[PDB]
Amino acid sequence: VEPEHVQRLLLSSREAKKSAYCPYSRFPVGAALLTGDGRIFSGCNIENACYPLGVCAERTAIQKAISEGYKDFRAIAISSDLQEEFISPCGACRQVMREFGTDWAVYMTKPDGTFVVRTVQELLPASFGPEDLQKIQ
Amino acid sequence: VEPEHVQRLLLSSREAKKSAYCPYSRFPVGAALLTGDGRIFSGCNIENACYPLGVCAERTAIQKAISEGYKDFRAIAISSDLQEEFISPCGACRQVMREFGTDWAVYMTKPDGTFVVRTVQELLPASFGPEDLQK
Amino acid sequence: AVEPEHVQRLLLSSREAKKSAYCPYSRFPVGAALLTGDGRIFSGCNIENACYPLGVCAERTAIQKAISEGYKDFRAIAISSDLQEEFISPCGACRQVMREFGTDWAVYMTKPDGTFVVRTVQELLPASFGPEDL
Amino acid sequence: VEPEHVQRLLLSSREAKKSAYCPYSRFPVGAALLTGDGRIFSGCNIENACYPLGVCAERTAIQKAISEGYKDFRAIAISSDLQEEFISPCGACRQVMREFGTDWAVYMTKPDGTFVVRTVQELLPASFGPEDLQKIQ
Ligand SMILES: Nc1ccn([C@@H]2O[C@H](CO)[C@@H](O)[C@H]2O)c(=O)n1
Ligand SMILES: Nc1ccn([C@@H]2O[C@H](CO)[C@@H](O)[C@H]2O)c(=O)n1
Ligand SMILES: Nc1ccn([C@@H]2O[C@H](CO)[C@@H](O)[C@H]2O)c(=O)n1
Ligand SMILES: O=c1ccn([C@@H]2O[C@H](CO)[C@@H](O)[C@H]2O)c(=O)[nH]1
Ligand SMILES: [N]
Ligand SMILES: [Zn+2]
Ligand SMILES: [Zn+2]
Ligand SMILES: [Zn+2]
Ligand SMILES: [Zn+2]
Repeated sequence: VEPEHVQRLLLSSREAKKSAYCPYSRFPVGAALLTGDGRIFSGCNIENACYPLGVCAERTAIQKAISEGYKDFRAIAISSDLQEEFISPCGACRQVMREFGTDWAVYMTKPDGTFVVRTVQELLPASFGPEDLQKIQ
Repeated sequence: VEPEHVQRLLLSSREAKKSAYCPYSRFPVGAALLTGDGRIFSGCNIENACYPLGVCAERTAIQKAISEGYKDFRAIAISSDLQEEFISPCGACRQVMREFGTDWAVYMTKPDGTFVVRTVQELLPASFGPEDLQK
Repeated sequence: AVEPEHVQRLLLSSREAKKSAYCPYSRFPVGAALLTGDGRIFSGCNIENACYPLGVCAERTAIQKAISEGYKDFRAIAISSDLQEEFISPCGACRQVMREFGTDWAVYMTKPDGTFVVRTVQELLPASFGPEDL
Repeated sequence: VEPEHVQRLLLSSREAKKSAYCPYSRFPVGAALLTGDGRIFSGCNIENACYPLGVCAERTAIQKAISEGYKDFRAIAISSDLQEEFISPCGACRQVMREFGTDWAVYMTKPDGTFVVRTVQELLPASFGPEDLQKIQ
């Protein structure tokens, strides 16, 4: 709850929420992805007049990192305005996370700084993945 | 669910796989959803030249059912040609399933008829859902 | 473009489909109905999700239903909404899905009073990316 | 010779193509987004074992810009390995672009550097947009 990298994750995630583009849901979400070498990529949800075309904070962050060449992820924290609920990643974000590993941490936070940690494997058990298309050889 | 419906659901899932439009991945998937009153709705994956625009069998089936006024689901079965492993729903499909409850059954099968069952809740722990947007 | 009879049936079907719309978040109901080459009709409605990006449009619900039942030859698709002074137009993602199955078919963008504007898929998605690209 | 900003866009778009994560299609795509103040944001397609969960280069680039506070877009260029055919944005990407304006440019290129430029409006006529969702009408 207080290791340096945890503090960094929570602060960045909380800060990233400020850039959210969510005029439809008015539900801002921020995310901060921590890579293996210590770099942090932030993200926020970006909605669309046509709801299906919006994107979640977690994926905004992951897509940013990958586009810049980072594919080794250590952890990701998520922030929202819900004070009485730990903000949890939707199934779609869990699947994208899984595309890059099942062994990394997801910090589901509350505005007060408290949080619950679960791995991608735990958040997406018996996961569909690269193996289904026989891509691991 | 009733073994009578279980079998009908499992076969419906495989038959649906025949209509799959998947020229890009060449990975056909079929699904069949059983509603509270016994009606079954099936679906298949439908790809698109631009990959993100494709849709999964599970959601094709769920969307079909909802469009007909059915939102009470008891179970959903999934089928593919993957021999080495039970076919499981991707995270996106799990989230759509969750929109309509966490206590129902998901049948992940193999081409030989064997399968494993898990509830939506077990497939999507600590899930985000409608409650997050209430109050 | 097709006969006023098929157009009317498409019209009534999309409006009727719109009644099943699951849209508690936007409270913006949308209905759609498409006509296959052999004259069959398949309809759909938008179906949203707590996580907005996982919702689906009425057009794609209709299209996906038809395909799942073996139909891939489409002649026309009609869209209906509750917008009074706006012809409801298909979003870009729906146009791309429509394109996957041809560019030479009609899209009927209607208003609640039955008035409409019809354009081909090609006209709604010019210089489109398609199966040929791959 | 092309205007300075056009050369930058074309080259950045071509470069972003290298970070493409596309093991399923093996069809790399790069994008470069030019903002009103001159900053360029790049993107690449990032696929998923479950095809529908992938993202296009154009949205990867647009999401990166927005996540950092940039919504004023001037132009975006797309690059691919398709030698004889200008790479055009899919319909989903055109809708995301439209969320932030219809009067800006889209540069559809080929590897040799030649291109066709159309506005978002021209690529997505009679578009559905934020306006259709305004409560007062
Ligand atoms: N022509 C379109 C445009 C929008 N929609 C649906 O309307 C809601 C708000 O974008 C979302 O539910 C979206 O899917 C639709 O079904 N068809
Ligand atoms: N953990 C999650 C959950 C939700 N969201 C975003 O919040 C809005 C409502 O679901 C939508 O904008 C949705 O994308 C998110 O970005 N990350
Ligand atoms: N102009 C476009 C067209 C396609 N793509 C990406 O290419 C792959 C096959 O459609 C998929 O990875 C798809 O996202 C893209 O990124 N931009
Ligand atoms: O949730 C699953 C996972 C994957 N697929 C489909 O399998 C193919 C491989 O990704 C795609 O067409 C994808 O939609 C399903 O239908 N359901
Ligand atoms: N699946
Ligand atoms: Zn998500
Ligand atoms: Zn799926
Ligand atoms: Zn649409
Ligand atoms: Zn695209």
